[PDB]
Amino acid sequence: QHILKNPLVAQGIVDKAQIRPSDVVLEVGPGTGNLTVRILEQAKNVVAVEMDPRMAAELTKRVRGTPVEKKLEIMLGDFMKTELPYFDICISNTPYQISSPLVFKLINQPRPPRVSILMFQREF
Amino acid sequence: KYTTFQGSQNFRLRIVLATLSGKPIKIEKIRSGDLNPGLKDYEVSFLRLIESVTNGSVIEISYTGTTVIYRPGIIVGGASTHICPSSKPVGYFVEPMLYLAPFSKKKFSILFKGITASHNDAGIEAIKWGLMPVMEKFGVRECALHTLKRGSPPLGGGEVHLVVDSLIAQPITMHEIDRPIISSITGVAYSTRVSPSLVNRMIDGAKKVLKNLQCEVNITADVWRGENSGKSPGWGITLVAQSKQKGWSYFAEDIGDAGSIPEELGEKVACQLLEEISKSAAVGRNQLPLAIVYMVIGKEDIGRLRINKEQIDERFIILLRDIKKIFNTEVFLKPVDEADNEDMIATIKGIGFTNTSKKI
Amino acid sequence: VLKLHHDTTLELTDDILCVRVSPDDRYLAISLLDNTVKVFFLDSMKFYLSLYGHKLPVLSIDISFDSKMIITSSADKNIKIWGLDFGDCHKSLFAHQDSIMNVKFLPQSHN
Repeated sequence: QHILKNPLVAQGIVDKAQIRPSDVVLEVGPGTGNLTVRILEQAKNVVAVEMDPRMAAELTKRVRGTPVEKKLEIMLGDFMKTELPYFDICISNTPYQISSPLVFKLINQPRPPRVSILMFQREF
Repeated sequence: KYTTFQGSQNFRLRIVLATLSGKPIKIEKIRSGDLNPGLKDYEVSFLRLIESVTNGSVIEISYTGTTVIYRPGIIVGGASTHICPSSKPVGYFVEPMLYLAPFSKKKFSILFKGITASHNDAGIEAIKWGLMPVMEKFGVRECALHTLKRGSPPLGGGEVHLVVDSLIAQPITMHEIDRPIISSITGVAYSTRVSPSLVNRMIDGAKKVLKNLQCEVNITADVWRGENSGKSPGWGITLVAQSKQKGWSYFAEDIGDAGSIPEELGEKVACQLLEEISKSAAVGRNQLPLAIVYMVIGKEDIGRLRINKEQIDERFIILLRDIKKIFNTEVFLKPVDEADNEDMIATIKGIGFTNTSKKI
Repeated sequence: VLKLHHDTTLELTDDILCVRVSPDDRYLAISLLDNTVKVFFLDSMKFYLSLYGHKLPVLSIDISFDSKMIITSSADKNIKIWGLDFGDCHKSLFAHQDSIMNVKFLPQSHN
């Protein structure tokens, strides 16, 4: 698990997602919650999908006691095996290896997300 | 005390045009044929607003309340908070400030508290998407209007924050001799203390009426709940057609009634939008007195503006008869050469106007 | 006149529980299987109103003699007193541990 040492980059991904205040955002691979906290301030709901129970516990702790805590839902486990709710937009920061199955899961999701902004490898 | 106007008509307009000119006025016989003759409460409350932004202005009210004397001082401004009385909305108080907004000694950071919408006067959405765009075209760049708390009648409790930072020497000389082509229709639907479903219902009605027109139609769905929503429930929609190339916006608005159908009101305002556009040329009928003034108090030069005869009503002439009694500026009107419509070009030599108050 | 026939039917999507008409003959409230109360205009059935947030279906609906307050008691252990003017509530009220079947009013005042 790696972290984005660039704090002036997450902002550009969030911009390209073109958030509406009514949006439900699916965040897959929230990590330490660097993007999550920013997404919560701009969207109606953030459904964060995380495999690691340690990261999920830390993510709950990071938003704890903040005014936007109640707009976070954390779905724990493998996103591939997750029945995904409705979401308007998606942001991804999950491992590159999943990226391949994950794209076709997003495409085949019943009602497809209007837009998605995903971090992959240079070749993929 | 040298220019005299009769009647309470366009009362906040006549204080503005005396203030920019610096020509003293005396408005007598205000509502003299009434069981409660004289000024109202808010017209007195508005005279407290001009005093707070201008140092040196002398305001005198006779003890019958029908005669108001006003020798204007220079626009100082600064930052202050005005309390708006519950008769008229906060937006109504905001409109006169916009005319004197680019000319103050300091920045206007004026905090308004009160009811934030009504049937007659301008909502917050209408001022932001209608009055502000016109200001930007002239040359008022860093101008804004923030919403802190939104109110609704009859209790209100809402707050807007007028912040104007561009302090320019004159409005630039505008030339708009072309009817702007509408690119997109954008409207904002708001609601306080009520069901989120009603806002969705309002959007459905507006889209159905506008489905025939071929253009991108996006209505922002804004829902307010909690203390920020306001003391009394209510809702409203404001729709804005806009042209990207010339930055020209046309709008129409209304609020919800005591028992109104939200399908009807979403359908009504979109009809009132297209009815406004059908009478329009390069402005709206409610954006035209903001732009007529800015050609007058623009610098010593001919401006041009393509306007339509449907805009020209009884109300439009009383605007041009308040300017001639103050600034003595005839507004020349020439026909256009397009034989399909009755547009006329309003050409004005601007009176040479400056900033008395801005420091160098 | 004494026999019964129908004027109209209302095609809905849920398991209807209580329907009450206003004594002012203006408002017709309807409970559904969802956590929803639909109040209809009497004369032309225009869908005046909808309510949310109850989590369990409404077991009895009241409105006042003068159509000012709605009470929609449901099996979710609480009473949510809706103001009839603007479709908001004035106050929700947790009471009656098990589930609340029937609520009725006094015609004199709001008690």
